[PDB]
Amino acid sequence: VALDVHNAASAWSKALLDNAARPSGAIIYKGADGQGVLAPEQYERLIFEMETHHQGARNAGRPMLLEGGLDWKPMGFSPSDMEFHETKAAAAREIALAFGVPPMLIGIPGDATYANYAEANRAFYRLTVLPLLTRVSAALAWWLSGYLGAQIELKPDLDQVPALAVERDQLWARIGAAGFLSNSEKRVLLGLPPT
Amino acid sequence: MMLNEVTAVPGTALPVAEFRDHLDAALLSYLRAAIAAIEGRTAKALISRGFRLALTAWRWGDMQTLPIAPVATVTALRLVDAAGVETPVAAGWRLVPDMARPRIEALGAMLPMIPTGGRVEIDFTAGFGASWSALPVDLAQAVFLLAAQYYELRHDGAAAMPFGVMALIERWRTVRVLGGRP
Repeated sequence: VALDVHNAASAWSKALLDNAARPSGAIIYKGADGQGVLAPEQYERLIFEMETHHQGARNAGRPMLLEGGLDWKPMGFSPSDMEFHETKAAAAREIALAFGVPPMLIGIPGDATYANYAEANRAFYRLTVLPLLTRVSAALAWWLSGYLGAQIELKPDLDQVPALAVERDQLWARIGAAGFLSNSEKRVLLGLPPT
Repeated sequence: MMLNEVTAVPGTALPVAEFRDHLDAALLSYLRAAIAAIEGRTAKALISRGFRLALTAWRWGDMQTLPIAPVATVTALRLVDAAGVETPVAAGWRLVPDMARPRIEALGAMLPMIPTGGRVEIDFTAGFGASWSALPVDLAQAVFLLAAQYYELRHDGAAAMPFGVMALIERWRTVRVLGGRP
């Protein structure tokens, strides 16, 4: 449903820029009666004094003397911005909520949840990437072990992922500063071979 | 810009025999009081009388629209000096016949220049036709709906039909929307 709101609220403004009549105004010609059209000898005159002298950026403010019967009623365009704007963003944030991407990474404009991309990328590779990869590689590990004889395990390697460096450096500073235990006992806490 | 007319209408061209049927010195005194009232609202001429537009400075360099609207055959463009040596020019411009804007469009060049003091004047014969049977009939009907009012009531007294005087001359008036600089 959040896809159908974000498709349609974006196709709302696509259509509205393609089929909408705003005028800058309207030159109302009622006439001597209650109604009356103006002649083609007068309609060719009225265009040439509107095209040449009153339209464009270079004619922005001409006085437009109005005779008896003529009238200039300037039309507006009252909802100008923001046709389904905070519902299109609210739908575009509920799409990112379902797949699990945080709104910082794709660039959805919203109140900040994560701070500085060191924790937005770290939450991305921990909530919706590495749980998804540890289920696909675990089904690869069992299915491909039906082809060779020995059962095989095949799981994600967190050590070689740059998004978990903020996880990794506070680990290495935890037991690195723990000087009470020996050097061969802190290599095994990090996954290093003791020498 | 004066635009005084050269010759008035003779009165033999006015339909005083037709105005009498619609309803001679008093009838003809009421048509030309109703012809001149309709021309002044519509900026027309109705009898093809001769004019002299004597103006002091050209508004544009490929323009100076003429105010009396149905024009034909601009006779001369006399370019006088201050003492009045009166040398007419004969080339450079074109009369562009247009009921909307009767203008002098020039010939891809600035219009004839005016001497210091010597006001340029234009004489032209503007109007529909030389007789009364050459008019548009509704503008001829609007004269009779007004001149029969001046006949049938003498002072400014009291009394709107669908096509009245105003609804018939609403389509001959000059529709202008420029009160600007150019």
